[PDB]
Amino acid sequence: HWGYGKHNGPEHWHKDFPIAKGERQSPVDIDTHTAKYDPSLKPLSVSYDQATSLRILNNGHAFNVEFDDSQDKAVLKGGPLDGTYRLIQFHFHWGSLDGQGSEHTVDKKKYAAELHLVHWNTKYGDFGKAVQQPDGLAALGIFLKVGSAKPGLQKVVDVLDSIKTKGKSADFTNFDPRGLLPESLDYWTYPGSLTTPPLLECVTWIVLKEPISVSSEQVLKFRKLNFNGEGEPEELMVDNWRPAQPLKNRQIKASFK
Ligand SMILES: [Zn+2]
Repeated sequence: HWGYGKHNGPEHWHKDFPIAKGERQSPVDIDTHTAKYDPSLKPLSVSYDQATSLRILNNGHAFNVEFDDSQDKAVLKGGPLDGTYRLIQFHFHWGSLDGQGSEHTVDKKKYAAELHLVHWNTKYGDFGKAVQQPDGLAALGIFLKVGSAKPGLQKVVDVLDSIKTKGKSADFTNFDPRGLLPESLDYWTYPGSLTTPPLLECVTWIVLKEPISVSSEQVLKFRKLNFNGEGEPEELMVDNWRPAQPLKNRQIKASFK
């Protein structure tokens, strides 16, 4: 099935998921000189104070930190969004080396990694229903560069040893995702898709301009994870990113001047 390997990687996905060649696929390159400031964007609201993390799972293509989304706790609203979007999980994409790993690019620059906080529109009742709607999901994307350590990431990095292989999970309660945000909430936004199969075109992307810094030691530990299951030939979980897709008939809007 699909993956990031030599023979099942992003260039192959269209065979099982024809929408891979669709009109609003993600990620994209953000051309900073062409993105236009949009005065109509309302302020972004990230309300994570009541966030309830539950578990961390290696799903064979990334690790997801999963949240309790049975009630309105951690929510994203404002910005380009109408209504309320509930946090369900976050995960990362990263490279084999610091010079690649992000999905979105900025003037073709690739960051070492990219964090995705995934939220679904409560007007559709559940995540499964939401992904079938053009405005079903809101994904907050945050770039990672290598430099100083990110204290708020360390609890994540330290549990990775316990979920090395596909299908392993671990209890992961009381994790505060506010510790992963940069100082500024300046952002770019555009209509897009899931970046993994089924690649559904249901996502409003909100990509923050300010990267967070993580340490070499921290990202090194991401790269010790495995795509494979327990006991199988070791394939390091690295370069689990989809490259930039054609922008087509879309405009990227900036929240800032
Ligand atoms: Zn992602």
